[PDB]
Amino acid sequence: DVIDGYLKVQFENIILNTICDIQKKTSKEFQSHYEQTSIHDWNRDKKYLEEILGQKHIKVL
Amino acid sequence: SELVVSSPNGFKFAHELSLFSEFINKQQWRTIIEQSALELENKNEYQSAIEFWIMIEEYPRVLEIYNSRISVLLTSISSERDQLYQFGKQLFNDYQGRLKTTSTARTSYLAFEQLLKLCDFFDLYNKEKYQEAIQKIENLEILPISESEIDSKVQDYRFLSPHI
Amino acid sequence: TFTTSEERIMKKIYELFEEINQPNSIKSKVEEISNQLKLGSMEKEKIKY
Amino acid sequence: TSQLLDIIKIREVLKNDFNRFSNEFEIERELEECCLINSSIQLYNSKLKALDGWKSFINISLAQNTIEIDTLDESLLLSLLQRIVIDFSNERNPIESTLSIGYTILTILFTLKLKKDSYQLFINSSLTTNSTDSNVIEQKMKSIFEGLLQTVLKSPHQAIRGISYTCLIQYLDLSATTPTTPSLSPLSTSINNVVEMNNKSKNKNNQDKEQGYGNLNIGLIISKIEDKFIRILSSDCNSFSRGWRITAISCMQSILSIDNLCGHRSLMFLQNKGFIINMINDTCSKYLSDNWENIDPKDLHVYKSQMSLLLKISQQMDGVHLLMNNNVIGSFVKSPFLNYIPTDKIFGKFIEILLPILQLFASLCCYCNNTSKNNGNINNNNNVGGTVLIGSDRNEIYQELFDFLSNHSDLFIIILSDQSSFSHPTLSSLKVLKLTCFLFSKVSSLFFKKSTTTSSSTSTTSSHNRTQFNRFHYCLINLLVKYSVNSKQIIELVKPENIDEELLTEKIDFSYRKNQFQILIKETITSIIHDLLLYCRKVSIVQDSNFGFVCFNSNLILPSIDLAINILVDNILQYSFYKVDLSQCFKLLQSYDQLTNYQYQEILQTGEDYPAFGPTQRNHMVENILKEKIIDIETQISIIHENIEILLLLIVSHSFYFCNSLYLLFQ
Amino acid sequence: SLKFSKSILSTIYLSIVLKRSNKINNNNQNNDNNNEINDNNIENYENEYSNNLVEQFLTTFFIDYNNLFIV
Repeated sequence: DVIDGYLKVQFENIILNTICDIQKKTSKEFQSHYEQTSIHDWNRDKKYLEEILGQKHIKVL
Repeated sequence: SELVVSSPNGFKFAHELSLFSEFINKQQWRTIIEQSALELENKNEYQSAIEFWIMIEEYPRVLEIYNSRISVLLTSISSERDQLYQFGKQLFNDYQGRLKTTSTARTSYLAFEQLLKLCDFFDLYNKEKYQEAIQKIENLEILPISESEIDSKVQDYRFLSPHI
Repeated sequence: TFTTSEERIMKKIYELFEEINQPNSIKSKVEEISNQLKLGSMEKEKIKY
Repeated sequence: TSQLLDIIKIREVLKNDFNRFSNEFEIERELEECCLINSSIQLYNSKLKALDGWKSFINISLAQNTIEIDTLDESLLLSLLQRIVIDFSNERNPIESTLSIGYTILTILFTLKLKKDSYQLFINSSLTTNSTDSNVIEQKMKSIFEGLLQTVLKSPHQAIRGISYTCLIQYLDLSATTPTTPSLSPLSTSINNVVEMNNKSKNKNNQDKEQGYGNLNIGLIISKIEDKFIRILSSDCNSFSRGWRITAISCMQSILSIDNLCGHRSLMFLQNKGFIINMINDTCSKYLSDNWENIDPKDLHVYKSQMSLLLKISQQMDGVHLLMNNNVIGSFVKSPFLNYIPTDKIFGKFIEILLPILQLFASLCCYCNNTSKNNGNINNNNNVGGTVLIGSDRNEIYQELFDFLSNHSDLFIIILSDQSSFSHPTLSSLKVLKLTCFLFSKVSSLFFKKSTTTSSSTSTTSSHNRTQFNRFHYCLINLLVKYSVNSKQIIELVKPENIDEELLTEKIDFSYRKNQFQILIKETITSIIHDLLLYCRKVSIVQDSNFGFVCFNSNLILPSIDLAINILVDNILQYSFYKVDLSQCFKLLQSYDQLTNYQYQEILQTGEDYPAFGPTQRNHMVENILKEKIIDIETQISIIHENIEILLLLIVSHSFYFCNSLYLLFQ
Repeated sequence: SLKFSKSILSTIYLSIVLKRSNKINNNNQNNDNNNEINDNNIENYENEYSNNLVEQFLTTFFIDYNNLFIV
């Protein structure tokens, strides 16, 4: 359940595409935020071990 | 505060830290209670956090927490709902003098004294006491009983709390 | 009349004309390198060992 | 129908009730008035005929591509668009006439996007060094935007606002600039030399002004109208029927991508109207209740657009705060849908509803990292109390996610075993798995703590928490087996679910041959392996650098350390490949006007249409495809370097753990 | 218009010359003193602005349009 009749469909196609564009756009933005987050988490969680290894290295001397 | 919130006597120990006044001045003591109360909210220990906020007389936050956890639980048939409801009936018996005075949180007290009647209404609905349940929601003033009340209650609703 | 392929190859004949003839063209650059040559500016000094 | 006055019936009744008139010259004048009114009604009807002819003539002269889009003059099209946007703002419109103008505005904006996304706009006015001509182009574009906003502010008519919302989206997609080129980092430059700091202000003080002025002109239009425009739009986002509700919600997403330039005011205005919590409650009750199987597919697009607006909010610092200040995780986690164990006849509709929730929950983890720049330059009392996320707030977000994953444990065990009785995996089950492994990597440190805190009380609960931990741990470790070893077979077994993914299954990648779908699968698998290795690192190496749980056993049941060594070698090989492939993509970008017609087919892949495109069009399309594919590759190069460092750390920590564990048997 | 053009250029030449003498003096005094709202910000702002202005003035002179040397 549901010239000018073809123009109706072309205007509806343009509205549907304009709605699809943003949902694809917001999704590539989300992918880029996800990947920058795990890169930031790694370099944060890495440095925390560099500082703890300093806090173990000295203790043998 | 890590010590006080990890203590299996935490509230009693936090009160005992008010006596050690030569080691902890009352400003440091109040802020040990502030940090301990927040680090009980961070645990979902809403009752423990409320008794800590009561220990420093911060009655706005007591009403803010209580209304927030009881609204999210209001209709639920759960042990936390009934345990928090009897705790709320104690806060109504003994603390209502202090709670009914504050300049801030006045609407939070009106909401507290509406939620403690809505819990009593759902208590009777969930126990088939429908004639007593009707009388609990009538004596709550939040609904119209006649057509002649509708534009009043459609205005009164705009001055409730966002927990009702 | 034109065909779409004739319109399109006539476009490519114009596109390849302009790159050769505009002020920043191939023709200009091949006179500047020629000017820098006349004016000695590429004859770097011959150090000997 | 159109009504005219019956001059015959009127003249007969006026001659029957003649008794009202001083003489017949008055009757014949009341008939003159009726003949004049009929003449102006006839002219009104023919002006409306002529608009309906003119609109259908123009939209057919565009929507068939019968005029070559390169040749279509933007100076003419913007002068037409600026003219007709004025009448599209007139409160004395016909509805029919204002709609006929609106659909013609829409086609002109769409044809201008189809020019931008094939050719550079306005080239004839960068070939003039006239600062006047670009000023005239902004003044036309601005006169269109301030006009489309007037049609929203004035119109009561749903479809006239709806068309203006589609036109405002296309206008903001037109005005947004293409990405700048990536700034290559010469990593070896470590020694002493002094001078070339100070000249670096100048050139950014230009390009940041020149991108700045257009975005500040849009911001200095929105920030005059704000309190009325976002108020009308947030009303329409809940007051409109189905299809136009989606258009208003898409318009709100496009505005929130720009609200940073106002200062997060549209976002703050939505909370100052309860719109965020009201849209959360509108979402959970209607799409995440027990009747989710019965959701109408026309309004499943209303769900997807509502979720894409929550996803657009969580892409901002203040937006993560405002989603937790409406209990987003806890208010989705209470909803009946998440308790449902999926069964085969319905699995696709379950994934369509679960995937946007897992995107939103992954998005809330992202911002919680920027705390590290507190250089105390004291001077000035600008008491703007913006909530820098505290040591509480990332643990709050991670606790609602821990107790989510741990109450819904059997659903997450069925997701994390990947015991796929579906005889092909799909890319959307991998979209869900990429998000699930990321959440367990984020929450991993609470998974260690809530399974190791031995209180002197209920031994019956601490054993249970540790039994859930052991279940999740063996699933996450067996995924690290399945997705590394069978990696290549999985890329050869996955099928597309959509025509979008079939169109990635025909298309080749010029860097790789594979199809583009076999790369999007593979880079989703890079993502699954990366946060599984971050989970393993956060579970193998504890605070104080004590050892945690064993991810790999000693041998050269858990898997053995051969697995970490083979994953390290394959990541070292992939890191060597992508650096040759990046060293091809930057060479292509350094010679694009000198590539072979075969290399232009290898990059563009536009079928038997490939002949049609002009050189300037192909060169612009390849120059932006090469920008995208350099950013895709430099991103995967980071993720795979960090895999190599995580794997070296995992191999060394396990080797050290076993060597100490053996030494403690010889005293 | 050609008078006004000569008078701009003669005044720009004079400001660049004075700025070149001040930059020599301040470049001595910014070695010598470093080895044993603030109005300072105004001189620094006018010093970058009166570089970038002269730079934009010369690009807008040299980067069809007849180069003013032709005219």
